Amino acid sequence: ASMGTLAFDEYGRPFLIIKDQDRKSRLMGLEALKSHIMAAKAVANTMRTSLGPNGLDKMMVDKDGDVTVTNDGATILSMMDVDHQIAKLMVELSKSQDDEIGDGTTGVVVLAGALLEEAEQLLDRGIHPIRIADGYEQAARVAIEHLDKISDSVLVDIKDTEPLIQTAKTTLGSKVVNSCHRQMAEIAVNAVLTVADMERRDVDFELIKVEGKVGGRLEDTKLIKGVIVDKD
Amino acid sequence: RPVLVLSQNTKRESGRKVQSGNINAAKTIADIIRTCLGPKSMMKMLLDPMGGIVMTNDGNAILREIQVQHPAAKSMIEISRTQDEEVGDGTTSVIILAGEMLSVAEHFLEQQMHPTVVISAYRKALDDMISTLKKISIPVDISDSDMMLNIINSSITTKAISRWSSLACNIALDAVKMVQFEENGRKEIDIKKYARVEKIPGGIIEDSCVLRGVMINKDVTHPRMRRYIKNPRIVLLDSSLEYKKGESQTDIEITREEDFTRILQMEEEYIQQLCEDIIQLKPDVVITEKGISDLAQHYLMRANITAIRRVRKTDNNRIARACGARIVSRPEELREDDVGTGAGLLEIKKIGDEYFTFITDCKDPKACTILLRGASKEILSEVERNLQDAMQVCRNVLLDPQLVPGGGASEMAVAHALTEKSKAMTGVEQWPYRAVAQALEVIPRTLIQNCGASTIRLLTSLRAKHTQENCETWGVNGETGTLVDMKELGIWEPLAVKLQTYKTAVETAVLLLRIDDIVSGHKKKG
Amino acid sequence: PLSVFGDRSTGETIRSQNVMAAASIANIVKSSLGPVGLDKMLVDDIGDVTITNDGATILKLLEVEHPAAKVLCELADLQDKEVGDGTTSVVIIAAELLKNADELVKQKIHPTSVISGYRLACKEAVRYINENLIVNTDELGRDCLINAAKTSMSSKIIGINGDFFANMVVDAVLAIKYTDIRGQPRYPVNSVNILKAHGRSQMESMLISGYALNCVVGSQGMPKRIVNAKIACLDFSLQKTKMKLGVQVVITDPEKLDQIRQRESDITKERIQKILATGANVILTTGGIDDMCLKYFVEAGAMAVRRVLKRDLKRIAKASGATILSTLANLEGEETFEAAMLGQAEEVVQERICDDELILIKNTKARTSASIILRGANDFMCDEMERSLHDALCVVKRVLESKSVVPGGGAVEAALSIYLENYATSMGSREQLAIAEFARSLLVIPNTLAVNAAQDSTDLVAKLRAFHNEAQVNPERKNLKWIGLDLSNGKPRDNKQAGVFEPTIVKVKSLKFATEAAITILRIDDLIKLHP
Amino acid sequence: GMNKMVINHLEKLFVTNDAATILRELEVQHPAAKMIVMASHMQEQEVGDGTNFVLVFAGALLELAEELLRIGLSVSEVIEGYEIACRKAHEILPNLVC
Amino acid sequence: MMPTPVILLKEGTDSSQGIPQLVSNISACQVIAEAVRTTLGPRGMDKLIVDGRGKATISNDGATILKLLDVVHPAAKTLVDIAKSQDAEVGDGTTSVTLLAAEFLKQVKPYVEEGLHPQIIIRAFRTATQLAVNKIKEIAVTVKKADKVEQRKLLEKCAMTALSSKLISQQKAFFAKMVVDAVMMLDDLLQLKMIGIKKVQGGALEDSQLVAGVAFKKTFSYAGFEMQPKKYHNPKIALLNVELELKAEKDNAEIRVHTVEDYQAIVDAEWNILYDKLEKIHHSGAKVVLSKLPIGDVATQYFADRDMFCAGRVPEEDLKRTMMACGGSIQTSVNALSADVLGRCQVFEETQIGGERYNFFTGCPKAKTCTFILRGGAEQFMEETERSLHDAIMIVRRAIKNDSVVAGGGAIEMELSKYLRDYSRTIPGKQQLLIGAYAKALEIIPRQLCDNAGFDATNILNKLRARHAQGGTWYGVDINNEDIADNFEAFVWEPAMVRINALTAASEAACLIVSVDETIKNPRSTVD
Ligand SMILES: Nc1ncnc2c1ncn2[C@@H]1O[C@H](COP(=O)(O)OP(=O)(O)O)[C@@H](O)[C@H]1O
Ligand SMILES: Nc1ncnc2c1ncn2[C@@H]1O[C@H](COP(=O)(O)OP(=O)(O)O)[C@@H](O)[C@H]1O
Ligand SMILES: Nc1ncnc2c1ncn2[C@@H]1O[C@H](COP(=O)(O)OP(=O)(O)O)[C@@H](O)[C@H]1O
Ligand SMILES: [Mg+2]
Ligand SMILES: [Mg+2]
Ligand SMILES: [Mg+2]
Ligand SMILES: [Mg+2]
Ligand SMILES: [Mg+2]
Repeated sequence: ASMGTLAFDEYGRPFLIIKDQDRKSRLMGLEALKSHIMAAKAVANTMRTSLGPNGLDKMMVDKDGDVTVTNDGATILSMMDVDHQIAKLMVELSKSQDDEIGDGTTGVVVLAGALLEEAEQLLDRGIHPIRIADGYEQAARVAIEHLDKISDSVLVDIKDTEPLIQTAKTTLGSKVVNSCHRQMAEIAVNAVLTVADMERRDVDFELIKVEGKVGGRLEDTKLIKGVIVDKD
Repeated sequence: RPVLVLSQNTKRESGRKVQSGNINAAKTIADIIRTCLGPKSMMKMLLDPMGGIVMTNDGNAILREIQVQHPAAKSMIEISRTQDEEVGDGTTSVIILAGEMLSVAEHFLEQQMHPTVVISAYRKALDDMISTLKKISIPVDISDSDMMLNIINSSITTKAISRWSSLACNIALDAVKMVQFEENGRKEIDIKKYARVEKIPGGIIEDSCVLRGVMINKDVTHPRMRRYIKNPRIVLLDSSLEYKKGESQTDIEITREEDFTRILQMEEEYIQQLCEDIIQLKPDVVITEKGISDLAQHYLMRANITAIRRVRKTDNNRIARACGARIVSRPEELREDDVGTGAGLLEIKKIGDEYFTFITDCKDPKACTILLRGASKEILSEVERNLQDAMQVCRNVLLDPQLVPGGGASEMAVAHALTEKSKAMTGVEQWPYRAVAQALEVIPRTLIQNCGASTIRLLTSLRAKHTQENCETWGVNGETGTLVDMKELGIWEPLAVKLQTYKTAVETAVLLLRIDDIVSGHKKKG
Repeated sequence: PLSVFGDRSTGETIRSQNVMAAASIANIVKSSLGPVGLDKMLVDDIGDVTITNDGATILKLLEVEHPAAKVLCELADLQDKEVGDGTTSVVIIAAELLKNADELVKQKIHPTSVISGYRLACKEAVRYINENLIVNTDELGRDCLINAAKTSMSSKIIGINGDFFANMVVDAVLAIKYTDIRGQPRYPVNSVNILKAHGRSQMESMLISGYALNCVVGSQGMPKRIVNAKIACLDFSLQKTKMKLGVQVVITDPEKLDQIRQRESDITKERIQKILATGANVILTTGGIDDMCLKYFVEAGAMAVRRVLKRDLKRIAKASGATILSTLANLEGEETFEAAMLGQAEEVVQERICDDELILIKNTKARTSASIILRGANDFMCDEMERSLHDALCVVKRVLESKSVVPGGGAVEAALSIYLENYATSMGSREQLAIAEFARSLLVIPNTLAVNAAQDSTDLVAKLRAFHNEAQVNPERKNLKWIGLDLSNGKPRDNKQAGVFEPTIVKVKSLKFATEAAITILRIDDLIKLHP
Repeated sequence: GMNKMVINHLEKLFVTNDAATILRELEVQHPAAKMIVMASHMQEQEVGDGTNFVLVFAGALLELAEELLRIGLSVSEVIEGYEIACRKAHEILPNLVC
Repeated sequence: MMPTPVILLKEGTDSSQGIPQLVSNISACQVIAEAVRTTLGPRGMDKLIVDGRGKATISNDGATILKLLDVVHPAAKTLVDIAKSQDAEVGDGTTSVTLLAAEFLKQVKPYVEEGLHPQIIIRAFRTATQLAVNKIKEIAVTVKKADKVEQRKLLEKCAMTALSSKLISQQKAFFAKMVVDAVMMLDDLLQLKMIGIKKVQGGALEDSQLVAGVAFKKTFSYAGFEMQPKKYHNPKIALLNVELELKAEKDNAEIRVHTVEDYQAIVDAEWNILYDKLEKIHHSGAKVVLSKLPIGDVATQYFADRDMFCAGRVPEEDLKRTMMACGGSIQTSVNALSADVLGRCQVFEETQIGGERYNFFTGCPKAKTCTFILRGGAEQFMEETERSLHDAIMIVRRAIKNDSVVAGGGAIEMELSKYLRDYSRTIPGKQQLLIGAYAKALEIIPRQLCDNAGFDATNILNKLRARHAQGGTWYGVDINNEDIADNFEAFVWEPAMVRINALTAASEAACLIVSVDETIKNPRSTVD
């Protein structure tokens, strides 16, 4: 069940097929799926405590001893030193969510963990995993259609930023800057609205410079309609 | 953690490789001693792992001193030992014959012939070999001592003792003749037990003789006893002549002051009673396999009796056979018939720096000793081996009075007979038949090679001679390398030796041809 | 998850591993089957050499660490113990059954169906053998026993010499026949002593019309030949008498010490005289004899043998009519030996066999015994000759006990394969496939026989199958059931006419045992191997 | 003939029944076998086919030479006989052209 | 054996010959086939292989799995080689070739164990394979109408069948439509380098798009790039191979002056050379400037001042695709920038795609190239999507070459097995057994399909055999309904050349494996 196959032939003469076959490992069939589901469940259960306004940060320490206290799911999984391949798949999923959207990088991991956890008990009852995947795809289509149905539209005009401010506040609610919550949402909305092509076109993040400097207070963070240069 | 259906140290080899390896191993064993055959053979030096030196040209000794790893070589060694034990001669011949038959069998195995066919052909060949050997034999009058001496000579012309031919022949013949014994309607010779060979380094080989009695490396227990008795009456014993503890636990308890002295006096009285019982038969010599007490020695010297102690059981049996005595264990049951009368002289004399006891004038002795005097221990060991071969040949002739021409004449005659017989089979096994028949030519070929003459010319001439009608006794002269009639040269061999050699060689070839798998390395699992 | 300190294999992996192990064991001995089989040479890593063809011996000498291979090895051992022949065939059949059953399982056939099919096929094969493929030995006579012995000794070192060895085996077996209660003639093989001594060729092997002892007389003074022997068998040592553990000698008056010491040996002297006063000539004892009693026997001119093996002594006593006497004590409390307790023989000698000596008890009375002295070229040859001779003796015993024999040379397997292939179509839906695969597996024996001869195995087996199909289809061609394989010419041949017979019990027991082993191994689907 | 899988010292597969290729990919160490291989390669260079013939004929000649040496003939006589027979064979060969 | 004081071959040489080594070779082939056994069919499962460096490759492609496996068995390497051969010549069926070869060897293993001469087996395989290929060519369905709608539908169905075994099988209709469109708009040689495959992390599979033009990633813009307009409505594209930056005039050039006016003149001359190149580019009327060589900051600012767009260090393949789509010519010199050598596209735009910026050239009416932009959640996700799309593209190209289709799902092989059994029932009988074994081996694919789907393979095989015997050429395994169906009517279509090449390669591999009798393995050199 492990290490692959080992017979050394029925005639006693050596029977070697793959280089270093005695040093390699092999998992097959249902127990491989169970191991993968267990690893993904572990990752998702680790991440799920940092979900929502009452989420708790994770204190990440890299190989050099530098400390990164953070709540972002993609950052946490990126700095996590994993060796399991399914954990790497979880990390890549978080990175994908961060790149495409930028928010919800923790919800994807919890959702994937829940889906695999349910698929475990489905597999225990003798359902082919491809059937589970097909059912998941069907239900995902239904859920996406329902989201489109129950969705609501907001105005993205520059003369009324209240819905935009509310959305930014909701995004920031789970972060440590919730003390300066409204100011942070205000500056983020103004920054995006200032540098953007109004015909629903792209927003060039290269035109937004995020600069940090120690000292002062967190409330001193401000949006500057210009450039702050590190020179004199 | 490998699966390991078989053990890790188990190795398997199979196929043509196994057969080729077995046949090559047999050929190598043959080549070791190929040159040690014939009158012109050369001796070999064998270094004993214990530090000794064995210098010989006997085939069995050479093969016995060699350690080998290939199991086919072990089989060949066992074949040599079997031939030596069964008849005592023809060891080199049987080894060479087995090697040659295995070679000619490999010839067919290389082609698409199954080994069973070769084995069946070999067995048919062996049957015809036996038939022809019995056919070409001649009878022998065992009464004629000259013919027996000639046979022993022909046996020992190829050994280092051949320089002293008449002496060795007479020694062997006399020893066998006076060890021959018959009782209760059963006849026996028993060269192994009686007819002891005792070698004393020094002197000259011409002084070697077989005594009409036995000789042991023993001396009188007390110097006052006579060392030269004319017509002794010998009494043999096993039990010690000394006070001994009983079998059961026999603790004593002494409370009276005079019991200790009494007990010691009873010990002395017991010794005196045993000695008196022995003396009652009026003997002159007392031999014991165990100790003799000093007080017993005194009591025996009081009666003028020579006493020898701590004699080996084999030596004591030999003495009993020689002097017509019977070993007894309880002196109180000693009878007149047990007293050994028949020894005509007993003499203890010094040889070199050591005493030797001689009982050497027995009338009609059924046991004997052979006193070998020579240059050193190795020379005497080789002389003993040659004389053992001579005695074995003499015994074989005495049991079976058939003779067979030597010098390779019998080999060529049998080969020609089998070749002529093979012309009528017209089957598929005729070829192995003819091959194993012509494999017998390795004996005359080896004789010619050792002699140094041209092999091809002499074998061609010999085959042409044997193609005639009355030429079964034509062989190869071992010295001049010429074709001579063996009824003129006089070299003859016992039929038993030839039969045993042929049988053993053919059967070895059959046994080794039968194997095609080798597995090794497994545990003993005793 | 499990946290078991060991390795685990599950599913197709363990099944294929077991099949591989069984196939390796079968391939080890597959080359030593049939008349064109060849022996092997085993080296025991200390120089010991064993040359053999017997499957059981090869499998016992080999050290094996895979338990399925161990199952096959013990299968061979069981077949040897219960039958004595067919030890290689049962192993090969079991391995082929396992191979084909595993193929069926890999085809998603449930192993329970395969096991049920195998059970049905084995039952039907035994029934068909008993109903159609048996030949009674009543209408054949001694020729049947001779042919069975010759067939058994084929593929052995004594195969070519069957014309002589079969006569020897049959005479030895018939010489020990005894009838018990219920009037059942039973033949106690292993009562034939087999002695090995190198020397002359195989033709000089001797069949003793009596018993042969691997012992010599204890003293050179005793005679080595007695004409009218009166054998006395004893089970107690004849030595100086020593008191038991609970008895201790304590001396207060010294005058009694000499009497004590004298009586210590006078007791044994009196026992010897009591035994000898009845006219005894030969005395055999399992215990030892010291020099004093040896001289007592010497003076009387009587042969005395010590350290005789207990089984040899029992056989000698039974054959000669003597009685084992562990002690001399009658029911009157006295110590006596009566002449009625003595066996008799027509001659007892000490012959010389290749520089050694052994005692021959020739022509015992009140029962006939037998022993065989095997003469070979060396020790290995004699050992293999003994093994082959034992196989032949067991085969003759089976034939004489159960008077049914079956044609050899693969005839039974071919007939069974045809019959089972036809019969499977009337049973089940998947056990049908199992029975078909059982029938196909039964054909490994003729295939191996043909292959060992370097013959065209495919065409020869096809011709055999065609002959047996014609026999089973045409009611008037039933005489073709006996067509087997003639390996000398590589052609089908009427083996019953050719005299290639063998006991029915061999095939029946081999089939049953192979089915059991295949069912046992096929049941496994998971292996846990704890670390030592 | 049956193809042979030959793996040289560099894990380069050579499945072929060409005698010259098999010899080239075999690490022959014995000097006499080396000379036989060199003769085979010379035949391959000169003609292009017949290398296996070269090995078979040379091997048969050498085994029969060993037989002749064993029965008694000297090396020189065997060599002279082989040379004479080779000359006779070369003389005969043109007459066998079909 | 014996030590042989001077040994023939080098010490350590391993030799194996006879039946046992052939049986071992067959067993090794079985082991290799087992590695890709479960990857076959719509119910097939992927395999994950990790190299020594730690990178993980997740694939359903048989050739990829075999390549990632580091096989060193001499006989087992033949199956990897035939998988590569099938991938190269056809592009699909790399699992079928290995399964068929292993099944051939397994079927003939019992006969090999009986000592049957391998030449007979080889001849039987050759005869059976020739007959099977002829039958495939004979019964393959082709339509001699050259109807555009029918041809498009056939290509779409073949692409869907080639796609309904991979992780993108849920969007198989979508991706089949894309692949068919791309191959049809390829011009005449169907060069694979003319179909760009861009993988961008993030986004659903349905977010993947096919560009009717060319698209490539942003290439290391310099300062002043963000001032260039990022959308044009009818740009003219200048495809250049020119380094537009101040630099040494030549590597071995060396300037010698002895006067300050000459120094200033040399400096102004370098500047004037650069500005002359830039003015020549600008006066051509082009608005988008693409170069294979670096474009400096000075040139970037110069183009920004003119409302122009520049992008240096464009990969060569991307410039070739841009040339084939917009329709210009790559110029190593700017001295003759005429309207002939200028590309033209309807719309150029730079847009963000999942944290990356891409340049889009759309609206090309006579484009001979495409650009697949694939979205997904992981690097291996996009890699396997690309592999599946490559399989589909190769199938569509081959179907473009010849529209000869055979129904899949094991129907073609069941028909071939029936035909071969019928043929074998009418020959002497030594070859009959081997041809029957070949026909039985041709049943591995439907059996493997049923086994992977979790069916009962025996019942489906019996039903298929009965159906083919009583009539019906295109009845195969119906995975969804756990039954059999007319797979031709279910649009389970396969180009005939796929099965033809599969049978040819499997037969050749089996013949080569059987033909070998001895394996010789020389000792390693420089083990280090
Ligand atoms: N004078 C002789 N001339 C020729 N041949 C002889 C002579 N004496 C002995 N032989 C041959 O030499 C052989 C004896 O060789 P030997 O060394 O005794 O070998 P082994 O010890 O094995 O018998 C015999 O076969 C015999 O025929
Ligand atoms: N003379 C013969 N001709 C053909 N077949 C034979 C002959 N003698 C024996 N056989 C067959 O050879 C098979 C193998 O026997 P063998 O392997 O020697 O016995 P075991 O199985 O006890 O080792 C037996 O099944 C027998 O039927
Ligand atoms: N819809 C389908 N229904 C049944 N079988 C299918 C279907 N689509 C593909 N197949 C089968 O899948 C087999 C090939 O498996 P796949 O993994 O797609 O390609 P490859 O042969 O390259 O592994 C083909 O023999 C085909 O018959
Ligand atoms: Mg959030
Ligand atoms: Mg001699
Ligand atoms: Mg048997
Ligand atoms: Mg050629
Ligand atoms: Mg495919």
